[PDB]
Amino acid sequence: MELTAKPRTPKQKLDESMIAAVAYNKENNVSFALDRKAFDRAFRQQSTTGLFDITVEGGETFPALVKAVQMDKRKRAPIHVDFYMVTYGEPVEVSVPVHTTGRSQGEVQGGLVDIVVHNLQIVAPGPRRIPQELVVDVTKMNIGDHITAGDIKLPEGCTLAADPELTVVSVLPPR
Amino acid sequence: AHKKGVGSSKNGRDSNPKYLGVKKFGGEVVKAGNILVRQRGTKFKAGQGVGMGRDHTLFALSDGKVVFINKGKGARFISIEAAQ
Amino acid sequence: KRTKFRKQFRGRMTGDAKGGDYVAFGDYGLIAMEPAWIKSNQIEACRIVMSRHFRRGGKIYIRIFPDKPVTKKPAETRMGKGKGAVEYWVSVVKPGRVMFEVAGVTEEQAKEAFRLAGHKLPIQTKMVKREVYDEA
Amino acid sequence: RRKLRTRRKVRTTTAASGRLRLSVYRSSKHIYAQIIDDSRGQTLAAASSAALKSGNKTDTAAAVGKALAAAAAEKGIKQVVFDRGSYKYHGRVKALADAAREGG
Amino acid sequence: MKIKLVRSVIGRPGNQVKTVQALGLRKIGDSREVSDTPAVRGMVKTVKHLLEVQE
RNA sequence: CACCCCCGUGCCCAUAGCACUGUGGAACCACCCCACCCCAUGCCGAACUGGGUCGUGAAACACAGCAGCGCCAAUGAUACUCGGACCGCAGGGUCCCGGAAAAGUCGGUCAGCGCGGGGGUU
RNA sequence: AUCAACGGAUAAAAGUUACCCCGGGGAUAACAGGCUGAUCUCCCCCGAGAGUCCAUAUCGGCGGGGAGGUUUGGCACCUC
RNA sequence: UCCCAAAAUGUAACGGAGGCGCCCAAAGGUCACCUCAAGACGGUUGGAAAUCGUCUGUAGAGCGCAAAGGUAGAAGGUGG
RNA sequence: UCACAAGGCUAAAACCUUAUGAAACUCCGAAGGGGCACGCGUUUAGUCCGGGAGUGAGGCUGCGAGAGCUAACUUCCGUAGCCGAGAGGGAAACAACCCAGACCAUCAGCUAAGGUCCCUAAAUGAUCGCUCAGUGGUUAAGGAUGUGUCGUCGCAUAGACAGCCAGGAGGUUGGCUUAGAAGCAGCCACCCUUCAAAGAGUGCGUAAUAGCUCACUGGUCGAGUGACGAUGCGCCGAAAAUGAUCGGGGCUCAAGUGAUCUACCGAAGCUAUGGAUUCAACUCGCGAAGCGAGUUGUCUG
Ligand SMILES: [Mg+2]
Ligand SMILES: [Mg+2]
Ligand SMILES: [Mg+2]
Ligand SMILES: [Mg+2]
Ligand SMILES: [Mg+2]
Ligand SMILES: [Mg+2]
Ligand SMILES: [Mg+2]
Repeated sequence: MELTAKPRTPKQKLDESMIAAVAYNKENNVSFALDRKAFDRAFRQQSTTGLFDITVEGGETFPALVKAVQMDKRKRAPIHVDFYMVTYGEPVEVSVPVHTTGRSQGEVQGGLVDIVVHNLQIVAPGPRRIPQELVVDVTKMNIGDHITAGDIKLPEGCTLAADPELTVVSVLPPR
Repeated sequence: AHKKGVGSSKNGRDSNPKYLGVKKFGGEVVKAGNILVRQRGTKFKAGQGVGMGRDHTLFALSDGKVVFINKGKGARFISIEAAQ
Repeated sequence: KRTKFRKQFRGRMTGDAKGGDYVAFGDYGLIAMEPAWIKSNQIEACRIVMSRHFRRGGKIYIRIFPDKPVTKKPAETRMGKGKGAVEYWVSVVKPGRVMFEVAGVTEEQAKEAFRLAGHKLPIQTKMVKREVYDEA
Repeated sequence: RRKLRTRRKVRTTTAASGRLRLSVYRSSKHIYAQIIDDSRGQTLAAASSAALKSGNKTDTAAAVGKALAAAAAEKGIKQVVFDRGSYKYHGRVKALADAAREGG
Repeated sequence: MKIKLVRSVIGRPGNQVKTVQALGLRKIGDSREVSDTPAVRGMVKTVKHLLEVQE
């Protein structure tokens, strides 16, 4: 991913295939402007549980993880991106996509797997030690089975930012 | 005479003349007696050389210059920083 | 449909969607491209359309609710006062607002149930997917 | 409660009166009877009890008041405003008043 | 700053007609040399569209 | 304002607050102690109030740690909008020019500044 | 002092006119026209289901989009 | 009184809501003192609430009435 | 505070995660608006006393609202402009919209809004494009291998998508359901063998069978072929009463339409030349105001 300019007036970029950007940590919070097309092909893969380096037109390489995106309401199209500069040793709370594996023994009788929490906030993970997903096996589940947060296998060192009695995956009855 | 009702329900005339608000502002010269605020409760409370009438009206005790102190809503004060 | 407790009457004004995400609750959604007043009966019409298509289960999220009361002309006049409490309830929908979202159904199954529900609506709509995680 | 200090302390209308205020700490037995200036964040006179209590602890009543009244003239002070912290103006503090009310 | 009235005051809000009066312009074409001070610069910005401004 | 601490009292009244945790007793302050009176409880020295220690620092307080919660909060961007100019039969929308949020994120914080009196550097 | 018609005409006051009269009003209604098109008339989208079977040979729940100006109106613009 | 009312004041409709035509000899003056609603847990007639007790508690209560502003350093509650 | 969506949970109320709506909700909160001081800087009104009035039916448009059906050339407030009381150009015609405020004279000149085929003033201009419907010169839901241009998945000379010859299973008339239900009136599943390959199965069919073909496989050709979407211009949807038409003629051999660039036309606007008026200051007549003349500025719907 290759950035270009950085003015306060976005009039120059708006007409072209460019999206406004920002990257911060606590020591450097510079202005930015990258390619729409290039950002999309990459972001669609990465999201909050992935990172890429941004080399601004002057030879300055920095690693950054996406914090928040803001798209147009009338369009689907993103109009601005908030990148957060990575430390190397200790990060923040990250939203991880909760996924499902194997057909349930509850989905058979007339049930359906309801992923109540689409993205999970996880305390103390580790930078570049961020899991790109969060797979949860559901074969053990019958109709009326609620899988809480304090029942999920996290990958080494990671802790949970949400309550342990809070429903993440449930098998739902018919009608 | 009917068995229905006295005054007919579901109305929409009724309202009242009414006034209110600030009269003299931050950086105005005032003579003694000059009303600087008309209000309901104690939006603004009295300060230096500022009195408070029966109807919470804020008036000048002594001539000078109106000064507003905004501590953060509720803690609102009008004062007179005497010119001399 | 209608609301349980209230005030009786209202007004009218418009400008671009305030509180409508993309992917909350469901996997696929149905978004407005035009502003309108969604009648209680049009939502009910859309719901039944989707519910019938997805025979058993129940995974339809109606993110819009009719809360605005609209009025009427008894038959003639104007030589009287403000009118008709009980005409119809409405949901002020502005472009961007997710009206409906489905779960536990395929891309193809959802494509259709929304294509059907679209024909019952007084505005143009667009079918959507995931990649919106704003604030939770 | 703590509402009683703030109560009398609020009813002590600072600059309108023109006068200076007289504070008292008779919650303990080391009464601080201070003369405090309104505008400036200053304490002018004052008379304690820790520095030689005269055997007495509650009977030191007039002693601290007399000490104060005398210290007032040494500075010039003649106009005052007494502030009974939370102290129901009756014994210990009622004496200190008369002790100063007759000493100037 | 060289100012010239290129557009009519008719149909324009009161204040804008009042500003063109303060600038000393009475006819379309009326040109005049002008002061470079916040107040005089402000008047000229307030009727910017009715005037042809040089430098 | 030599310096440490304490008791009073300010300006400032959450970047000052809470929670959790630790230090301080016989200088100061707190409980404590007894009360027949002064004085007091629509009942009860609980509180006011009087006489006083000891005993303790439990409780309260003061001080110190800490970023779990509160509180504070950018940059960017958007919403909205003064003025200029348009689109649509309409609900409604766009462009140019300044102005400019709210929420959120980065992050910042267990304050700062006076006056007086008391006790310490054995 | 419900002088409450609340700046209060007298201390003191209801009806009726198709037997009617005068001064005016298109400042204002009935007819008609006009603008509008809720209502009215018609047409179109979708396809639940009816049709042995098969949505569309016929028919079209709930809903949606228009056209027309022949209805009942709205409004009160020329014409009293 | 609130809303309409376009962040000054003002602003219409047979627009949307709702009160007043009195009351209080203390519900006034002043000086003292007091501090609320609710919830959890524990208990006599009881037991959904009540009278009691501790723990949370800007106020979620009260203010003779309608609503709005205001208010616990009291405008709330009690006495001389 | 009131309303409200999905789940947790508990004996519902509360509380928790997610998600909202508000004229009479607000932890917040503009742009703007108003008071005052200053004029740091341009302008030319203001106030106070007194004489004479007229007017107290407004109208339209944009914007902000209510009423109304988010109708009306509707009604009622706020706000800005014009008409009223406004001529002149433009909008075919046309109070109001766009431009512009007419002191008088000229067979002078420049512009504005608008315009530049002919009616009819002035480019049948210049460049790159688009649209062949007379769209331009009646609206929509919905519909479409219409053409122009950017994009997102995929199968592909290890030989595709289409045509052509051959084949298309056996369990098994999958079970259930039923008067039957056998790939095809409706639930559950979509597991297995043989293999170059064949889904307990797409559309038609008879009363269930059969039938007739597709999903998948090979041979011969030989090259790009297909599905979502975006967006420009166009197509269908598109029926009204006396005779038809975009003002007409007529235009694509653009006189349509997006972007750019000059040039010209065009008013009572600005200008040239002359001339009159209003007020004002600057000269002089006259014993004094006051009024003459006289320039210069200024004014005159
Ligand atoms: Mg905040
Ligand atoms: Mg501007
Ligand atoms: Mg504007
Ligand atoms: Mg228009
Ligand atoms: Mg802007
Ligand atoms: Mg008629
Ligand atoms: Mg439409």
